[PDB]
Parts: sequence; structure tokens; C-alpha cells
Amino acid sequence: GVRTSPTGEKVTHTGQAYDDGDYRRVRFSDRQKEVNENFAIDLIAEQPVSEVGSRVISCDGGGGALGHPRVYINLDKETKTGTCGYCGLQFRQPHH
Amino acid sequence: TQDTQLIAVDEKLDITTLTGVPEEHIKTRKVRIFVPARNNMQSGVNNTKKWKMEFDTRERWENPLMGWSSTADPLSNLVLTFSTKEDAVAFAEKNGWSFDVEERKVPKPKSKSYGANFSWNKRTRVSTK
Amino acid sequence: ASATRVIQLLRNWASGRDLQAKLQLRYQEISKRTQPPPKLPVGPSHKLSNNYYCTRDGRREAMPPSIVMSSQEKKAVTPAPPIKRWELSKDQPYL
Amino acid sequence: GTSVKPIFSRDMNEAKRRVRELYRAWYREVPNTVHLFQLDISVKQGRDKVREMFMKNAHVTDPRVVDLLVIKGKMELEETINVWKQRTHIMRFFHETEAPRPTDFLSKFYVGHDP
Amino acid sequence: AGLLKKTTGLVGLAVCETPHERLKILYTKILDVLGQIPKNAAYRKYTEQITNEKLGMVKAEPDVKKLEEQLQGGQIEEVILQAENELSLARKMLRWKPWEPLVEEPPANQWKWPI
Amino acid sequence: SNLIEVFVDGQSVMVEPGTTVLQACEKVGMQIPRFCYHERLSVAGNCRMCLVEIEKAPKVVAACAMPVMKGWNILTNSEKSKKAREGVMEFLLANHPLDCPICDQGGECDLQDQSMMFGSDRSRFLEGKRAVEDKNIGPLVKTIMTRCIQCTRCIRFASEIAGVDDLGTTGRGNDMQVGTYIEKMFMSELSGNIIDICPVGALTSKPYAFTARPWETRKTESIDVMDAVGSNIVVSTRTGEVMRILPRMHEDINEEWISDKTR
Amino acid sequence: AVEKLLNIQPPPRAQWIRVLFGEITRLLNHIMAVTTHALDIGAMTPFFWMFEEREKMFEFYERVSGARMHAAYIRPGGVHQDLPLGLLDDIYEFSKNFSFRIDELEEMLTNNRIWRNRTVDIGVVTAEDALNYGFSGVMLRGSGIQWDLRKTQPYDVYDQVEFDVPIGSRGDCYDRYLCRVEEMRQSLRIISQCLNKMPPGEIKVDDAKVSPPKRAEMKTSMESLIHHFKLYTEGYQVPPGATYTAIEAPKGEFGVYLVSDGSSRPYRCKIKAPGFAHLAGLDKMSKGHMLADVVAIIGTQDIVFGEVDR
Amino acid sequence: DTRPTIRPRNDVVHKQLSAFGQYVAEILPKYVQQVQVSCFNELEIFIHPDGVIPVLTFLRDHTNAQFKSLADLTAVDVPTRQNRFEIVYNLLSLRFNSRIRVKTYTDELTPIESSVTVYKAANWYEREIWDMFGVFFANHPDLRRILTDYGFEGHPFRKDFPLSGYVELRYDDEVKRVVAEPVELAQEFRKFDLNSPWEAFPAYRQPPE
Amino acid sequence: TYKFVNMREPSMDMKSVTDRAAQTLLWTELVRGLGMTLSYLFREPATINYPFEKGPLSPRFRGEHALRRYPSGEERCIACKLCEAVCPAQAITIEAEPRADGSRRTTRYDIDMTKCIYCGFCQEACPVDAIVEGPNFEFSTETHEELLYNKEKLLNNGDKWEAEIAANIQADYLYR
Ligand code: SF4
Ligand code: SF4
Ligand code: SF4
Ligand code: SF4
Ligand code: FES
Ligand SMILES: [K+]
Ligand SMILES: [Zn+2]
Repeated sequence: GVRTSPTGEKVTHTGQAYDDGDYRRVRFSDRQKEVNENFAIDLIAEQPVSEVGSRVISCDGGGGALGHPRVYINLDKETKTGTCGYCGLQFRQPHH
Repeated sequence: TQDTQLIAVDEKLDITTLTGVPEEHIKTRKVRIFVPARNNMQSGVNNTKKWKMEFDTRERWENPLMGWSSTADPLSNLVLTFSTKEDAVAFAEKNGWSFDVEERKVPKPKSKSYGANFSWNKRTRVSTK
Repeated sequence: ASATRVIQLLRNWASGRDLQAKLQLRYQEISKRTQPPPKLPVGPSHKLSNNYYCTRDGRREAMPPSIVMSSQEKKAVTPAPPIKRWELSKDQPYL
Repeated sequence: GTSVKPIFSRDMNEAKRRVRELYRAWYREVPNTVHLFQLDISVKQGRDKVREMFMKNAHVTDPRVVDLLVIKGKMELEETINVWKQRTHIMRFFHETEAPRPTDFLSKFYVGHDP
Repeated sequence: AGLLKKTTGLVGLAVCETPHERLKILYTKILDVLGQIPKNAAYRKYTEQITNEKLGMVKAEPDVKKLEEQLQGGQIEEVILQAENELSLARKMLRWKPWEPLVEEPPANQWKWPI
Repeated sequence: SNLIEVFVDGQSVMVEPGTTVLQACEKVGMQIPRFCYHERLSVAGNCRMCLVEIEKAPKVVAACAMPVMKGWNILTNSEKSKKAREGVMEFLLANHPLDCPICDQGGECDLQDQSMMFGSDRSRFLEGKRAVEDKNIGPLVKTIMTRCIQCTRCIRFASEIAGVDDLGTTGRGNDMQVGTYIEKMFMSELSGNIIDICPVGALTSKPYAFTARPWETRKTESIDVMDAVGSNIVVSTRTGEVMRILPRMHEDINEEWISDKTR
Repeated sequence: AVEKLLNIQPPPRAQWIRVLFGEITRLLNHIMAVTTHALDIGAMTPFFWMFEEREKMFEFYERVSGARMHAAYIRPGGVHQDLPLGLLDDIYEFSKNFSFRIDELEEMLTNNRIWRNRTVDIGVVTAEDALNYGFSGVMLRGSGIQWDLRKTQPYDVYDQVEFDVPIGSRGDCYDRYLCRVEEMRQSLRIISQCLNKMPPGEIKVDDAKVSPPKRAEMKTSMESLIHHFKLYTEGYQVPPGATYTAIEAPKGEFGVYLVSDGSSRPYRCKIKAPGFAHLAGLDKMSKGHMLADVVAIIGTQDIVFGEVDR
Repeated sequence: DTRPTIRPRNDVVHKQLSAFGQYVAEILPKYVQQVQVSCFNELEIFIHPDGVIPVLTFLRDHTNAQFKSLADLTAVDVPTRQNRFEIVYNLLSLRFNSRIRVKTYTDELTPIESSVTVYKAANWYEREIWDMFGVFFANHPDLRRILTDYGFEGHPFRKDFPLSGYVELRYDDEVKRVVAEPVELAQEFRKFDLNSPWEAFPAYRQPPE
Repeated sequence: TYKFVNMREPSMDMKSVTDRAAQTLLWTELVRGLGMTLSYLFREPATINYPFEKGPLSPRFRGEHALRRYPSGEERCIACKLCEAVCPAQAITIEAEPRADGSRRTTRYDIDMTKCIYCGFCQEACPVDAIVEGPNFEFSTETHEELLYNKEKLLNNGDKWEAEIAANIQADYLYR
């Protein structure tokens, strides 16, 4: 979620906000600070974890050639989830 | 050797007045003449074959608008390549650049023996393969 | 294409040619702005066997220049055979 | 080879002769430059600038380098005479906008890292 | 000699009304200039060979069109122009003496590529 | 004076006995392809990338491990040598993950570079790839182990140079994995050197992760002051910021290693 | 030039596409040259009529590449991507009507006693003097020199296409204008054969160490991903060597002297532009002419200073 | 041709150009240092700098050469050579439908002869070489800058000249004119080290030192 | 093959000479020019009523840049820096680091749109279709500074134009 700085400046998804003594805040006066309000980390955190029944699962991001390079994810660790290193989708074996 | 009206000239070639380089970037610069080290990330040796001339790195600050890396050094990216050290030092001398040149570091020859991995009485024997 | 018969006749006469058959404004004759998906073919080396890259590597067949003379009865020659004379056109020799 | 071929001058005196001719031409041109370009400087200022430009290269001993310097000076003179240069080009010898850079060790130490 | 052309098609290239005599005198002049060049010169041998071949063609063929076809040098006015160019070249080669050995070898790695 | 005479593409060289094919090619300026071979490590001869044709010999030999014989002619560019390299690269890339955009090795890999220079340009592998689970060996080396090509460089280094026998291989065949079996930290003053010797992005620096690409960094050669050894180092910088520290070879001081404090 | 240095060959379909769009480009350039020449002389009207056709050809450019002018579409190895479906039909629709526009352009200029008074016997250059001044293209064939790179030294599939080379007789501005107009007509003639003889197949060399793989293979195959990565970060290495390759550009002989040191970046790239040599000859061609004739002589040498100055 | 990707080699033109290179070397031994033909059939003549006018005039005027057109005249900077500047003449023969390249060399202080008497096209090419590389051409009818700004110092196409040069231009409101200042970049050019540590082309391998 | 463009000699008989004299004295070809312009006056103009009517484009059109997401809302960019490496104008500036969830994501992604040449090489290099050139071409600004795009600016461009960006990509990806 997009929060606010103690000065009232809006904090971006990279965690950027000028401190209270930074003169560079004058650039936003009589203007606005451009912040994208769709934090991708919080959005990918909302996706469920797929209960696929295999030790190795494949993920290409969905949409075939319109996704990402196809990768194979190991699902042998029973404490962690196997997540795709391209799009963040998570996978796990059924109910351990 | 040819009919060119050979005129006697000193053997200290100095083209600094003709290069158009501002005077600050001749006396105060210090170039490095070296064979670049092998990038330890790879085991390829094809980048350690020629001599390089690089200038001393000056100040880079942060652009107030975008946070970019600014410079006031015209020679920050200037990198010349040479076949031998002698060519590099001649080029640095005729251009009036103070230089320090370091000797090329090549790998020393090494005695590799696969059969040592299974030595009967030496510590070179490996416990795993 | 909306011009009246009389205006078409006037402009055909003024230009001296029937300009209604070669209108410079495009109409329903153009191709649809939505097209079926394509299916592009693959190249000659999309093979599963008999395809080693060493047999189709153009860059690694380049050679350094052939030195035919270095300072370090034969007939005279030309760089190439003299160029043939161009012959006149058959569609329209004189424009 | 052991020796080299000249540009024009086979000796240092010939190079000096051509340098003096070029200096003469520039010295006579300066008043016409001041008038024609409508420069806000004096003729004394312009001729002192010409002299100071000549004095930058006084350390040159190679007759070929002197010859090339004379060639470039004549080129600059012809750009000035034929009004190929603008007023901005003539006024670039005088770095009026650039601030006085420090010269002593202490001020350079104060303002940054450059030697 | 056939019907005289109204034009050679090329701007500035006037029609020659007497191309055979023109070519004969040009080739004889060329052969005269080559006689001064030393016998062992490759230029002398090669240019004599080609010049005498062309001259024999200009002597075995009366008609201009078949002579042009046999010479393989374009139109006969173009052949005449090439003959004048070769005469000028031979006169210059008489002074240049390119049959002499090489003036000077290049430095050790003057032509080595890549460096 | 006991040098023997061998030929590398017909060019004669005089080598000490026991010199391998790879070294004899190295002294004419030809670098044989390799993954598992490191000159400072023991010879493994497992990646098979160094296979080369000996003239008149029907079977290729591992250049890294085979001592030259008198009168041998090494054919480093014959078609048989190229086909051996292409087959080996195909086998190495069969189960390799498609991680180049997300792998820190990209741009200075070795697998990438030798795929470009010695392997084919396309795949005929029509199956599902291997995937192994990651190992945690401390906060310094990120082990994305499904990128591992099993060259055993890390194991050989850990056992010989560092003197700790923690790295190894478990299982056999296609599911043979490099690691510690148990969950154990790879703590050693020299631990970070298995990152550089690793030819692929299997072993990577955790502090350096995702932060820079090899081509954009400026490389300043300097000396380490974290101790009195004076190890020669390269300082990678980008846009006025120090990015990482790499070893710089000096045979007399640090060879191609630095300590973890230096790194 | 880069493909010659790489010792690789573009595919036949890519070559046919390159020839077709080179002739489309020649139409664009000749329209601009003739109409701006006329506009400078004082005939503003033909400029607009033909710039509508220029806009349509801009649409062809954008449909093939996404950019109206700077396509970046023709690349060492072939072309970037294939033609979209229905593009050949639209090119055919445009070309079948374009000669009528050349007719209207000639109905205003070719026989006009004022246009000829401004171009006949203006800027006359001798054929030999054209050769010695480094002239090329129309500036050569205006003086009757029978020389065209597309025929004498063909490139791509130009040897398989039939066309005529218009040849002048007086070496003046009027003859060069007629040559450019007839070159537009012959460009239409070539375009027709390109439309009818476009072959199937790929549009870049099937060698992933020069031309990048298809995005579908890049996202599926290890070798394709590696080669995509390396081609888009380092680039392909070109074997060391130097070449001078020239084409018959619409403005004359356009060439490049490209030096390669063996790396992925050119060591030296000298660009030969016909306009450089042509504008070097302005002083010669303007001798004994009025001030208004120099405007015509500049227009007949059609000069773009992007290539004059580089 | 079962090799649709490799560029086809034409051996007839290679032989023709080889024979003509032998011919040219034999006719002018005084100036020809080396002649070679590329794998893509391009013939180069390496000459002593003294032989520029003789060799060029021979190639223009000889009835077996007839290289009437000067396609291009440029220079190449190679700092590792004592004669760093490589002068390249590209010539075209319409009569024999052939091209030839003539190369020589020079350093910063030795003048090359002007070839404007051989080709009128050389007038602007030699001015451009002088402008961008600093090579003087003796007996040039009008030698001066052609491409660079008036009063520009340096020769930008030299390999040791910085990409953005040394001065910028901007309008200054105090002095009411455009002024020149030392160059400052809000974002400096980012130098990329792209070369692979592995050898690409074994056939071009230089022998070890 | 070649052809002559001006190699016709006029006929020199009574009728032809009189034809040319009448053309000289009665200005007949000038009347033909007047007729051509008069015929063009009665043709429908090719002008379109901008901005109410727009020039036709194609799905390949290269306009304003945008950063895209997966349907999950997760960013596509995994900071490989291929676009920055290939950028002919060096218009792309990238900084990255591990995200708090461990993802490989950018912390800086700038495009100097006044350095950009709009070549589309970045969207070719991108392995995940993260950076694209969108259809927008009407984004002129009153100041130079609004053309130095941020990661937030480019992500907002992606969220703004994704509906038609995705349709264009679906239209053209089979050619890529
Ligand atoms: S290790 Fe090399 S080949 Fe494997 S994913 Fe990383 S960069 Fe690509
Ligand atoms: S982790 Fe790296 S060094 Fe160790 S075996 Fe695998 S690839 Fe080799
Ligand atoms: S369109 Fe081209 S210039 Fe613009 S950011 Fe992308 S790669 Fe760079
Ligand atoms: S936008 Fe695409 S190419 Fe650029 S860094 Fe992100 S993933 Fe890589
Ligand atoms: S290098 Fe010899 S087998 Fe791995
Ligand atoms: K590694
Ligand atoms: Zn995924």
C-alpha cells in the first residue's frame, strides 16, 4: 500500500520520499508528485498458491509466448513454496 | 632515403599545441598504461592481450533533477588500445601526458598432473572427485 | 466519389483524362484494418538432425586477405572484362 | 628515417619568418575586426589577445609544429577577415562568462578534488 | 566509315570525323614515348603490347562500327580520349620512373590489422 | 633440454614432459574451451568441453587432462573437435534453466560466451528440464543450484585451496547435486572465491545480487588494505558508486583469490 | 556492408522486401526532390499533390515497421519482421494509380515554357567533368553516361528485376528532371515485379549468432535465450576487415567504408554520400549563371545536408 | 548450394583482381608496398606516401585501369602506429566495372600530397580529412575547416579526442550572445565493456608475442 | 537496357511549324496547366478534420513508452538491463536490487524521452514484454522536464494504456 511521509509527501513503491530538510521538495510545490498507486509487491502477494501435484512444475507466466521465458521450479522443500523467479507466482505440493 | 628535403629535428615529439586539448587536461592528467587484468568471473583470456591507456578518474556527482551521474571530465571515457607498451608510452609522451606504466602480468606455467589425484603417499590425493 | 456527374465531367475534361478510375483518395478497396493471425514459416536450419552449426557457420568461413604481393611472356590484364554496351529498350527507346 | 620532411620551413629561422608575417597580418587585422564585428573591446585589448595567443606557443621548437601552428593561424585569420566567424566566435578568445578558476593549492583544495 | 553520328550521347564529347587517322597518330605518339622508357620496365612492355594490339585493330578494320565493337572501349571518340589519356600518362611516367625499386619499406607493423 | 616437440595445428612447440594438450595449445595463444578445468585446481576432466582431436587418432581426448606425446599434432579447429564441443554444449544446455535475464552471471557468464563461440545456435531438446532445490550455505553465496553444470570447481577449491571438506556431490546420474547434504554454512575466510570460479550463476554473491550488469561497470585496479597481504583487487564502479570487489591476479601475492573481508 | 563483412547471406524473401521498399523509397525521394525543386522555382502546387502520395508511402513504412520515416527495418541479416497481412494488396492499390499522378506532375512542368526557361541549359556539366568531380546517379546519367549500380553491380535481387535506365543528352537541369521523373516510372515498374514475385520464407538469416531468434523460441529454448541475450547486449562479432560497399541510392551512389577490428563495434565507419561530391561541384556548375539559377542548380543536385554533413 | 546462410564466394572475380593487383605491383614497383584481395573480392594497393599522385594518375589514365571516379577519400586513425593516420582512396572503373582501394599512411607532422590535380572530387575530401584528423595536404587549392564550427580546436575523429569534446555552447543573457564553456554533462556517457573474453575468430588469431 | 529522355527532334514541316507557332502565340500549354489546376479545384480534398478525425496507424506504431504487468498485477520487468544495454541513444537508466519479498526488481527506471530516438529496440530486447512503445503520440509538454520519465511515470503509462497496448501486442506478437 502507498503510505505517507511525516512531511506529508507520498512514498513510492521503491520507498522514496524526501526528508523534511530536503530543498528538492520545492519541485512539487504548485504541482504534484507522480506516484503509481499499484504496488506490484502487494499485488503479487494477493495471488493464491497453486497446489500442483508434482515435484517439478513449469511456469511461463501465462499466455504462452506472451509471458516470460519458461522455467522449471522444484517443489521438494516442504517449508518454503516454490515461486517463479520471473512473475512471482507461487507453487507447492498438495498438503505435504 | 628519399628526396623529401630531410630536415634535422629533435627526437622529442610534442604535438600538444596542435591537439586542441585545453591546457588543464594535459599537465594535470595522469594516464595508466597497462594490460587489463582477466575478469575473475570468467576464465577467458582474450581481453588480456592488448595494452590500454586510461586517464585518472575524476569526480562524478549526482544530478539534482534525476539523480544521474554527472561529470565535468572530458576524458572520463577515453580508452586507447595499443599493441605494445612502447607504442603506448610513445603516444603518451608525444601528447604530453604524464604516465605510469605497469609490467604485463601473465600466468606462470603450472605442472598439471591428473595422476597426482590418486597419489600413493602424497597429500595431492583427492578425497572426492 | 460523391461528386456529381456534371462535376466529374468538368474535371475529367479540365485534366484531359478520366480521373474517376484512378482516384487519389482511398475507399473500401483497401485491406481490412483487422487481419487474420499469420503463421510464419521457419528457416532452412530448423532441422532436428544433419544441422551442425560448423557446417553452416558463415562468419567462421571468413578468411584474412590473400596477399598476392608483398615487398617484405605475360599478357597485360584488366581489373575485369570490359563492360558490355547497354542496348536500347524495347518497351520505349525514346521518352 | 633519421630525418623528416618539412611542411614549409627547412629551418627554425624560416619558421620564425613565417610566424612574424602571420603576427604582422593579425596585428593589422585587429582594428578592422574590432570595427567590423562591433566588438565592445579596445584595439589594445584585441592586439594584446593576439600577442597572448602567440605567446602560448613560444615554447615550440619543432619547425614542423611551428609551420602547422602558422597554417592554423592563417586559417583563423581568414575566418576573421572574410567574416565567416560571428561576433560570438571572435569573443570566445575572451572567456568573459567563465568564472576565474582557482590557481593556488588552498582554494583548489577548498572547492574540490581536482589537482 | 559509315554514317557520321550527329552526337556521341555524352556531353562535351564531340564527334570525330576522322577517327582512324586520329587513333593512328595517337598510338604512334604513344609508342614513341614508350621507346624512351627502359626496355625492362613492365609499364613499357605492357603498354606497348596493348597499344600495338589496338593499332593493329585500327589498321585491319575500315568501318567505324566494327572497329568500335572490336576495340571494346565504347565509342570511337571515347577510344580517342583514352588514347590521349594514355599519351599523357606515358609522358608523366617518363618523369616519375616507377620502374625503380621501392622508395622505402613501411614500419614494422604499418599494415598489420587488427592491432 | 628434455623438452619434447609437439604440434598445434602443425606449428611446432617445445614443451616440458607432462604438459597437457591444453597447455601446449595455451603456449601458441590458443585457449581450449573448458568448464571444469582450472589451472589452480586439480584436474577433474568431467565437463568434456576440452575434447580435441589428435591427428591420426580416431578418438578425441580431454585436452585438460591428457599429457602431450612426442610428434602429436593437436587439431584444435578440426570438424571433429567442433562437433565434440557442440555436442557437449548441447548436453550442458539441455537441462539448463532459462534464467539469463534474471541470473547475475549474464553478460560475464562463460556458458553464454562458449555457447556463442563453440556451440550451436539452436535447441533440439523437446522435453522438460531438470530442477533442483536451492541450498543455503551462508549469507555470502547465493546458490541457485538448478543452474549448476556439475563442474566440481567449487568442491575442488573448497577441499584443496580452502581446506574445508564441506562441498560435495550427492546422488548420481542426472539427479546428482552439488552441496553439503546437511544444512550447513560454508564458513571460511576464502569462501567467496567459489563465486568467481563458478562458471555459471549457480554460485553468486548475495550482496551484489540484481544490482549491476557486467558491461556497465568501470573496473579500477587497486590494492586491498583490509590486511597486510596487499592483495591485488579490481573495484567495480558504476555511475560513481563502488559496486563490488573482485580479485585481481598477482602470482606473487594473492594469485586470483581474496579473503571474504576483502571481498 | 555488414553482411559482406560477416560472410552471411540474407534470405530471398528479405531481399525481395528490401528491393521493394528501396523502390518505394526511391519514389519518396524523387517526389521530394522534384516537388521541392519546383517549389523553389515557384511552382508550389505539385508539392501538395505528390506529398499526399508521400503520406501514403509513409503509411506503408509505418505498417511494416511502426515508424513513418525512420523504420530501422532493413538490418544486417535481412529485415526486422515480416510484412503484415494485406500490405501487398495496399501497395498494389497505391502503385496502380501512381503513374496518373506522375502524369499530372508532368502536365504542369515538362512542357511549360516557364519551367523549361528555368531548367534548359542551366547547370550544364560535361560527362568527363562529371566523372572527375565524383558525381553519381542522375548527375552522371544527365550527361549521357550509361551507368547504374542496380544494373552494373547489382545487389539483393536486382539482377532478377527488369527496368530501364533513363539517360540524358544535354547534362542540364531539365534533363536531370526528366531522368528523375522517368526513374519514378521505372520504380513503379520494378515495384510491380516485386509485388508479383515476392517469395515465401523467413525474412532474416536463419543463424541466431547474427539475427536474433523469434521471441517464441527465445522464451522456450536455452540456446535461443542465450543468443537473444548476447545479441542484444554485446552484439555479434564481425570478422576483422574493411569493406567499401555502395548502392544506387535515389540521390546517387551511397556507400560506406566500414572497418572491423574483430569486435562487436565498428572500428571506423566512413559514410560516402553523393550529395557531398555534388555540392562540392556547385561552384563549377553555377559558373556564368544568374542568382536565380543557383537555386535551380541546388535543387537539381538534390541535397540533404544530413548526409552532406553527417 | 546447400548452404543458404553463407555468403557465396566468387572465385573468378578473385582471380581477376589478383591478376590486376600483380599487374599494378609490377608496373609501379617504386611505390607499391603490398597488394591483397579480401575474401569478399576487394583489391587493396598499399603504397608509400610519395606515390599518391603517380599511382592515382596511373590508375586514372592507364587504358587497362581507367579508374575515372574517386568514390571516396577518407582517413583512419590507428594510435598504436607511429604513422597513425591511414589514408584510403576508393576508386571506381566504369570501363571495367571494377573497384580498387589505395591506402597509404602519415603521421601528425608529415603532409600528404593533395590529389585535386588527379580528381577534382578530392577537394572536399581532403578538407574533411584535415578537419577531422588534422592531416595536412600540401598544394591543396583551399585547405580549411569544412565540417566543424569556426575556431573549433582539435580534430574530433582522432581516437584520443573525447566523444563530447571539450566545450559546450549556450546562450548567455549577460553578454547577449552564445558563449562556449567547458563541457559538463548532467548525465555522463556510460562506458560499456562489451568484448567477450573468448576468441571469436580463430582464422584471424595473431601469433603470440 | 536504357532509354533516352530528351532525344526527339521536332518535325520541320508546314503543319508542325504552324502548330508550334500557335502554341507560342496562343499559350496553349499554359492553358493546359490552367486546366489541370481547375480540375484539381473540383476534386474532394484529402484533408482530414483533426483532431475529430485521426491519421491511420498500425499495431506496430512506436509511440510513448510504458511498463507492463502480469495479470496478477506483478511487474514484468525483472531488471535484466537488456533494454538499457541495447538502447542506441543511452536513453534508459536502470538501478535494481532485491525487493523485500526477494524479487529481482528495478528501483530506478528512467527514459530520457528527449534522448530517445523511438526506435523500439528496447521492446525487442525485452524478454518479458515489460518495456513497450505504446500507441500514444499526443504527449507534447510545455517544459523540458516533463519529458524525463520516471519509473512511476512509466508504470502509470502502462496502467493508463494497457487496454489498447495489450490488444496491439495480441495483434502483432505472431510476427515477432
Ligand atoms: S548461468 Fe549463464 S547461461 Fe545460465 S542462466 Fe545465468 S547467464 Fe544464462
Ligand atoms: S556450483 Fe558452480 S562451481 Fe560448483 S559444480 Fe556447480 S557449476 Fe561447478
Ligand atoms: S525506443 Fe530506442 S532510443 Fe528510445 S528508449 Fe527504447 S531503445 Fe532507447
Ligand atoms: S524492461 Fe525488459 S529489457 Fe529492460 S530491464 Fe526490464 S526486463 Fe530487462
Ligand atoms: S575441461 Fe577437460 S573435461 Fe572439463
Ligand atoms: K558464479
Ligand atoms: Zn512465472
